Amino acid sequence: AMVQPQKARLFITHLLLLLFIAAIMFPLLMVVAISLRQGNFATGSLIPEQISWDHWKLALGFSVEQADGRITPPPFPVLLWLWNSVKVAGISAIGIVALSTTCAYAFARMRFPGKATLLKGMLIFQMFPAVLSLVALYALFDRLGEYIPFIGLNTHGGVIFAYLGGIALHVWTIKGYFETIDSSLEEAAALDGATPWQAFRLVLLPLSVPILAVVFILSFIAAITEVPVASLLLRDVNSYTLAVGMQQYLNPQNYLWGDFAAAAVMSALPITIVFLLAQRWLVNGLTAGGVKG
Amino acid sequence: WQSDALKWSVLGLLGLLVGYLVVLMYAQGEYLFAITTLILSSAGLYIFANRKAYAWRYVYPGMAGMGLFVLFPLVCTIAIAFTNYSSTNQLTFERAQEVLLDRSWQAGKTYNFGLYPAGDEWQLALSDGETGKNYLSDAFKFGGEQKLQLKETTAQPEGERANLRVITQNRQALSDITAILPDGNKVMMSSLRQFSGTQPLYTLDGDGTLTNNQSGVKYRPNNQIGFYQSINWGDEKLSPGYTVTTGWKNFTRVFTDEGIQKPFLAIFVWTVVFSLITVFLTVAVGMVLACLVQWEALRGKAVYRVLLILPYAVPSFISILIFKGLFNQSFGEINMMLSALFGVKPAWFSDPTTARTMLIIVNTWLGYPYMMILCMGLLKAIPDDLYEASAMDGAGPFQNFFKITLPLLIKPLTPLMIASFAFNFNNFVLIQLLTNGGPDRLGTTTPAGYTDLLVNYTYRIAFEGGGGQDFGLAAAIATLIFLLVGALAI
Amino acid sequence: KIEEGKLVIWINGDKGYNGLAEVGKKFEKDTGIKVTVEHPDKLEEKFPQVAATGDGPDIIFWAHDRFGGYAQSGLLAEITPDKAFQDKLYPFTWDAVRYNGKLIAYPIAVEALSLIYNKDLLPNPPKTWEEIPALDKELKAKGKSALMFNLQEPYFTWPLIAADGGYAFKYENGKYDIKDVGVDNAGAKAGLTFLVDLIKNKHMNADTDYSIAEAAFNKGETAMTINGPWAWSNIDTSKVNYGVTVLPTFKGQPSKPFVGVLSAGINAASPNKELAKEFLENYLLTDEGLEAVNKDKPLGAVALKSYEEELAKDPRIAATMENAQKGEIMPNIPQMSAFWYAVRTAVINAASGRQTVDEALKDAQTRITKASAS
Amino acid sequence: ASVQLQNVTKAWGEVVVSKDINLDIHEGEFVVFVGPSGCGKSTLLRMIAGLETITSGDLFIGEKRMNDTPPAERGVGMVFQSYALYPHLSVAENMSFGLKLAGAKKEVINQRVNQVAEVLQLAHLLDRKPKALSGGQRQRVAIGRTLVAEPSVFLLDEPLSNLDAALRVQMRIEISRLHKRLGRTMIYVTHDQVEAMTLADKIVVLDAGRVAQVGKPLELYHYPADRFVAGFIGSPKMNFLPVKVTATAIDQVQVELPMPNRQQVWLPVESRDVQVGANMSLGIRPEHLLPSDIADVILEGEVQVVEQLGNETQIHIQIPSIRQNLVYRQNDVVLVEEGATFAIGLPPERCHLFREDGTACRRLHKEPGVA
Amino acid sequence: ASVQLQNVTKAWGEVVVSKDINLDIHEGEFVVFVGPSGCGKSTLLRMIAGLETITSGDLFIGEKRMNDTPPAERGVGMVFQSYALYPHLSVAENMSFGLKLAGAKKEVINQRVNQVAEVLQLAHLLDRKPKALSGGQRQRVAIGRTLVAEPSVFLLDEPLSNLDAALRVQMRIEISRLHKRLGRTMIYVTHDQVEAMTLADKIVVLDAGRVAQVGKPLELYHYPADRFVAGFIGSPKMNFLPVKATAIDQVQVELPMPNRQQVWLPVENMSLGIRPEHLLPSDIADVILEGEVQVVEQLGNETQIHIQIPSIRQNLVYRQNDVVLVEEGATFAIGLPPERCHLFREDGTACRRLHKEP
Ligand SMILES: CCCCCC/C=C/CCCCCCCCCC(=O)O[C@H](COC(=O)CCCCCCCCCCCCCCC)COP(=O)(O)OC[C@@H](O)CO
Ligand SMILES: Nc1ncnc2c1ncn2[C@@H]1O[C@H](COP(=O)(O)OP(=O)(O)NP(=O)(O)O)[C@@H](O)[C@H]1O
Ligand SMILES: Nc1ncnc2c1ncn2[C@@H]1O[C@H](COP(=O)(O)OP(=O)(O)NP(=O)(O)O)[C@@H](O)[C@H]1O
Ligand SMILES: OC[C@H]1O[C@H](O[C@H]2[C@H](O)[C@@H](O)[C@@H](O)O[C@@H]2CO)[C@H](O)[C@@H](O)[C@@H]1O
Ligand SMILES: [Mg+2]
Ligand SMILES: [Mg+2]
Repeated sequence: AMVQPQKARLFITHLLLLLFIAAIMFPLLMVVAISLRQGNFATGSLIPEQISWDHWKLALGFSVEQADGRITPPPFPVLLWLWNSVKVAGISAIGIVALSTTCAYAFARMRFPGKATLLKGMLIFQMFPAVLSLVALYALFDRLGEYIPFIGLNTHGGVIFAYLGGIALHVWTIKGYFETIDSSLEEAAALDGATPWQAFRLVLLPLSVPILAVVFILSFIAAITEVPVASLLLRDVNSYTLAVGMQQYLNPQNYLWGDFAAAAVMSALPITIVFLLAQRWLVNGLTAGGVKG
Repeated sequence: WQSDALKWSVLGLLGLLVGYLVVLMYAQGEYLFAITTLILSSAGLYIFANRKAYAWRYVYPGMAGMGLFVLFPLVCTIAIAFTNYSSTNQLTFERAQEVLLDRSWQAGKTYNFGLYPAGDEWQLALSDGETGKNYLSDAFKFGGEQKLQLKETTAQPEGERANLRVITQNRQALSDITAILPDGNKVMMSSLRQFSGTQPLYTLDGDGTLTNNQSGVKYRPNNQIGFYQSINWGDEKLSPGYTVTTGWKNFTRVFTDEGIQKPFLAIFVWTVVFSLITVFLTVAVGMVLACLVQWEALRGKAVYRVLLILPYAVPSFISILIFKGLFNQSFGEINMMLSALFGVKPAWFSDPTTARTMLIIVNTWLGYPYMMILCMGLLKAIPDDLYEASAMDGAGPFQNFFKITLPLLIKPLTPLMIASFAFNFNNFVLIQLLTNGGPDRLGTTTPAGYTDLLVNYTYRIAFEGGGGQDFGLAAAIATLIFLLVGALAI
Repeated sequence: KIEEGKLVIWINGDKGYNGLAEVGKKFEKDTGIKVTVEHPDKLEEKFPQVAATGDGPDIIFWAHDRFGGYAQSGLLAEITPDKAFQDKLYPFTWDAVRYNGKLIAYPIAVEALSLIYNKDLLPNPPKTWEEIPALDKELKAKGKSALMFNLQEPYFTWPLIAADGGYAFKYENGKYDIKDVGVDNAGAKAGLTFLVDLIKNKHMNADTDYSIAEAAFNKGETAMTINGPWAWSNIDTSKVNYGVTVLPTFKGQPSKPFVGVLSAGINAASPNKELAKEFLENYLLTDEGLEAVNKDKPLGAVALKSYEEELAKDPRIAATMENAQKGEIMPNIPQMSAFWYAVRTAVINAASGRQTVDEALKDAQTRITKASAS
Repeated sequence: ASVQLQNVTKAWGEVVVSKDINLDIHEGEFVVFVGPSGCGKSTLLRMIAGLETITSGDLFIGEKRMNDTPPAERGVGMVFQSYALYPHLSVAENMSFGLKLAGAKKEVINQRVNQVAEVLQLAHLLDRKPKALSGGQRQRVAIGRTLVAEPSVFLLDEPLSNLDAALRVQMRIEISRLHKRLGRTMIYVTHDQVEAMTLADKIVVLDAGRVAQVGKPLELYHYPADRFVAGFIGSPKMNFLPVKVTATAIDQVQVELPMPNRQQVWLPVESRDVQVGANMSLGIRPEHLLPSDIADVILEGEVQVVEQLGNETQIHIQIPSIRQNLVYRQNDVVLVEEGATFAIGLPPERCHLFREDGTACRRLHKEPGVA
Repeated sequence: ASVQLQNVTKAWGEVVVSKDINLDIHEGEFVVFVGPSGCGKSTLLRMIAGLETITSGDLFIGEKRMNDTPPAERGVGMVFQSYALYPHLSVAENMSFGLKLAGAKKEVINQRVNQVAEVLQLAHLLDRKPKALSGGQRQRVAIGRTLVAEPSVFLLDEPLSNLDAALRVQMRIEISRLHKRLGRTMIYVTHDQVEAMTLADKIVVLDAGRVAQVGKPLELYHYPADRFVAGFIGSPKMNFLPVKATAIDQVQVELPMPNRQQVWLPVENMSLGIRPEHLLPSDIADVILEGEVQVVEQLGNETQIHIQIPSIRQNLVYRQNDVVLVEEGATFAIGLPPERCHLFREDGTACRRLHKEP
């Protein structure tokens, strides 16, 4: 809608981006190289001298005919793991957004005793070194497990529940965005009769859509890639997340680099999709024409 | 709107589960889990009860999770610091006593046994390998503690030797049979193959002392160090060893030892500097990109947008190791390229400052998308007409950024930069994988390096350094470096 | 509370777990006792956390070094094999699995570094380390190079360092003297001085890691490397005509590589010690038993004399056993934690030119000895 | 519907924006607020609404003490000065948002929105979001959103400001009708002097957080209680000449115009607390100044400004011994240059007088249409 | 600086909002844009500004094409309709913002701000953020922001809407005081008649996209080109009556009322027009026009009377000076001056008035 200019500025940026991309893609193109290289080598040529498809076939389920004659079936259900990674991250993110968002609304629109104490308590208490945390978590889900079995050990429920602990930052993030939306939009709502919840859901959320997408994206990523907690809690191979599962490729003396790199690339895929979908929620000027001033 | 009485039925049925689950936890033995579950539900139901706690209805569901999976582990960590929980003292007292009470020593001879069906009754045979003498018992019934008298025999038993399957099925009933030789020796089943003179090494007294059946030494619980010790104390202590509360010993040890203190401050500088520079860089790189990508004149933006966040998509562990490959000093593609153009090989692992630089390049590489994704959403909150106003005040792209975009972003971004500082301050992993804290800080009694973070130099004392895996020390230090990053958040 | 009347086993994901399950399926066919084999991530760390509170597997398979830690924590039961049984295995493997001069696990397989070489580039591998510099120059003229191995991690460089007299901790007669450390003595010095000399004469590169050396050998860029049985299946895909042989001698005395004896330990909290004993002794540690696991994923050298005497028909395994017998058993004492960092950093300083050999080890020793004191 | 304010005070820390204000609005009474930009008109509305906190005093809507009631439960609707339209919903969705939260029928909602959108000439714009509207259309959207909601108390904050003259008329009549059809309380804030006059059953004047005067529209025009009020009602402003008292009668005051001739004039104006000699301020409106040819008291000067309005002409004159220009209004197009000598007649029966403290001397001449 | 549009058009997809418009605005000329809410005043003003794209047509500022030139380089400044203030910056900082960008002189700024802050009566508020201000206070901050910047071509969008009638006077004046002191071109959108009549050298009447007429203030008042212009300029609205023999230099019509009187009009199914201000009392004129009073509006300075004439569906609005005591229902008569009457064609165009006005 606005009139645009020198279009050398586009040209110079297009070039300074392309060079930036190449520089930051190069470490990743190295990984795709490893996943296509035959055998398991952490280092070789970018376009490998000896390219194999066996690593990607075993990740995708296909059986492999080796040199001596015997067919190698897939050792692991790499795909199922990826499906488990999605269910666990996805539901978890839905849960993180939902919790941090309602929590945020109260910190930003409501007033109650010890608001600054809790908000600064949240920021501080999450920044504690989580070193002996795993010794504590196991003890919780072991206990919890006999009372509610659905959220115990070896359950996807338990894993999701563990991740719903880290909202402190996200609360801060959504609290912030909320504050840049004009108050008088919710006042107008209130005078139309809307309860605080209705104001939150029908007026405020729809305008906070971009930051909610951000929180969802940041959760999803965190959870696809998370290893320690999930590796500690899940025990059945067919319940493993793709992160937890690819730990099998890592051993005392050697790594199965090829198999591992192929797994590492797949875990980038669900993120790429989710990130792409969240775009329809990342729009400018949602407040446009609301308030005069 | 639903029924008005429908809410009190939901509140009553929850006030049922709570109370039922509370009493059910009080039984068998889960008490700490009961005190904490009552207060949490009480608060939870009271908040949703009266229409005056409305604000807390939004905050409580969130805080519940935080208290449970953030505060609770933090408390546990602190709680452990007051104790000697470690590799050496890992078991509870009950568990360490239990382990010593399973310990047994070989006192008598060893006879390969067989089982023989005598009609519906059983018959036991033993075989003394050392004298070539054999022994056979009367027909007996299973179940319970009984004593079988064995007679010296030349004959074979009439029954056909029993399966390992049958031995295994009847193993329980078998383990209570005390077989007695003609010479008058107590012998019991040590394995599925043998009967022997195995007897417990220790026996529980009454006042709480363990005496040894083989040596004759008496041992007493020394609740200062957490071991059994000879007696008044002697000089021999027995393992396992149990966890005992040691007041302040692990907190003081960090203040006690000159040696673990020599490189402290010099490291503390690097950790703070390392963190600030990363925070500054990631935010700056992330913010510009975010601005560049939402700029509507650009025609590949949807592709650039995606490709830019990919460093965050591929799990960091493998990325970091690939960076270790590229930054190699003689081999490795970075110094291959830097040798053709420019014609210099930088000492990325050897030289302290270039390493510190490498580490920052890589940390920026891993972390820029995060800050970008944040600014991607955050930017959408700046109304368009603010830049229409700047157009009428004659502002360009650069002027827009510094007078409008950036000031509007700093206020929300602030707590996400403070947290980023806290995270990178404790960024144990990146260092360990890439440099291992190297190169060497020559002359450190307890080992340190120039790229070592404070948490790196620490967990090498608490987990390496040869003294087992002292968790009590690790928790003491963690509590201290939290209090420092607390007094740093000022 | 470990479930009574069944066997839960833990073993790492690169061992033949499907083969182990086949042996446990034979055990179930004979005893009625159902066996279950798991391979969880970081079981070496997961096990202590569970075995403390009376849980965890009935049997755990890990390298012996870690067991001296578990046993101290009171997590492993004291095993009781008769002389007849003990004679079935190589006697030195039993030395690895002792805590306080009391046997705590069953040795299964033997793992150690050998000398891998390209048969095409080098038909006759050198018996001596001193032959290397002379052997390198005549290879460099054909574009190639003699020897490439991981210089960055001291496990790989220790064979040469300890060939003359260097040692981790003095093994008196069944007990590691934690005060007596030998990385400072004339033996460890003579080894490292020779190592730096190879880099100085530019036969070796100071910043050569595992990943680089492996790639160099599989592409025929180097004539010989130092590597374990895990690396073989890589070289088999490359279709390189290669051989595995004994490590070269330094000053006439044999290279002393670290020995890693794979062991099976019984959980001290298991109500199945007898069942587990029987499974281990009479079902696994047999010619037939080890065959099932090795058929799945090769065990390398094994502790059972009889199967080892058969495996040795493949020259590669016979080299692995040969070096392990001539080498040094990895200390199962916690004091190794300090050793690893201090010696790694010592070689790093000596190879890069940051410190001379003499002081780099003298420093390293003061670190090991005083960490083992305080 | 009856909204009453007693000793109502609003402070922003140390800055006082409403001091001890007292009003009484009966049911079905149309009360119009006026006062200078930034005097506290909206602040009063936002306290009635419950979007600002009342520092001290009582607020009674429907004889209920509403100081601590939430906004929703007040029976109050407001056309915000800053519109505050939901920028994520169409014109329709905006206007129907109130009833969608009530248990309203879809046919009730659609019928009374299509009717109220037709009177505000918004028929065609019904699907647009506020972003795709003009300033005057957004304003009309705000007015509509409240008319649809039909509350017990209508609060309207400068609701007609951004409309053309011709439309500002058409809206005025529809609001005028709605007040007479519903018979419900409307508090209406405006700067437009014409609106204030036509729509108000009663007008309130504000002055830096103080109630200057309350009264009928003609009651303030003819009888300002002080100098400020006189200067605020009627555009153009009332002219002010500094005068001196020469004589006092109970029914009138004689004063002296500051010109060289020291002319004297008797004004039908109370002499209550007025001393001979003291300096007053003579007020006279531009409309009330007579042509020179037919007057007893003549004032002459030089023309500074001439503004040709079509219907009338406005002539600013500098008359010697007065700093301020005298603004004069004449029917029809008048042909006057800048610098021309101009004389205007000043009628004593239409002269206001104010004491040194600014307070008016009640005019005793009965002007037509005042109760 | 000189500014001119040439066959300029704007569309939202295929909804036409400005239709082939043509304007020549000379340098140092004050021009006001008038039109019904939602005709295209801001759209047009914004196209000059560079905030909105131009579909077809040519835009020239300072005799060079501007269609593809970014707003910040066109040499314009603007007071937005919606203020569009900077929320993070104080009153002082908002105003001084335009200067700080074009070569900040630290002293010259403080002085020019304080000077302009004084006339807008903002001086006592300079440290405030926009949130802590009134509607009109914010509007004046917006005005100030432009006047302190001193742009080549001023663009003002309804900048006196939320100001009180008294302060509105003071701002008109100070804008004239800036107009003659600078001699800089100003395009000024306004709904206020008095503001349009007093400020403008040229008035542009816009109507649903198109230019309805251009002229001098009085020129449009006395001589409107068509039906629309008459009923837009001058408030209250000009009355319209549907009329039906013609001379050489004048046109005669018949009134649609019961008596069916015929009257000659000095002009070039018709429509007759007469303003409320032009109508006379009863006994004075020859053409008498009587009906029933409908609405009486007491304005103080005047009385405005609505009259319904038999067989005439539309109300006749009459203005008379001073307070006139007349009530609803009463019978009222008014005089109709033929020389002060307008005539409009079936389509809309006006038959040029031949009577010469002052
Ligand atoms: C060490 C840092 C390295 C970062 C480099 C990242 C690598 C990518 C290469 C990019 C090189 C940048 C060159 C800039 C070229 C100008 C591009 C351009 O001309 O495009 C501009 C994009 O803006 C914009 O990123 C504004 C441009 C920002 C310029 C400022 C760059 C300096 C960085 C300092 C910022 C530090 C912030 C500190 C945080 C605490 C267009 O802006 P406008 O239309 O006015 O905005 C308004 C509209 O978008 C909204 O309606
Ligand atoms: N949040 C605030 N903090 C401090 N002062 C304020 C705040 N909001 C408004 N004010 C001041 O209070 C005074 C009255 O505000 P307000 O009631 O909005 O004025 P108003 O009478 O509505 N004038 P206008 O809207 O311009 O016709 C103004 O002078 C403001 O400067
Ligand atoms: N984004 C848009 N999409 C479609 N139509 C629009 C958009 N913006 C404005 N319009 C229409 O364009 C017409 C004229 O726009 P605009 O110039 O804002 O009116 P205006 O003459 O300024 N009237 P006002 O602001 O009420 O005094 C309006 O009737 C709008 O309906
Ligand atoms: O700061 C560099 C850092 O970035 C990323 O860490 C993020 C993390 O992913 C988020 O969930 C959150 O906790 O903030 C962190 C940074 O503040 C990388 O994952 C990490 O490797 C890198 O060091
Ligand atoms: Mg206001
Ligand atoms: Mg407009």
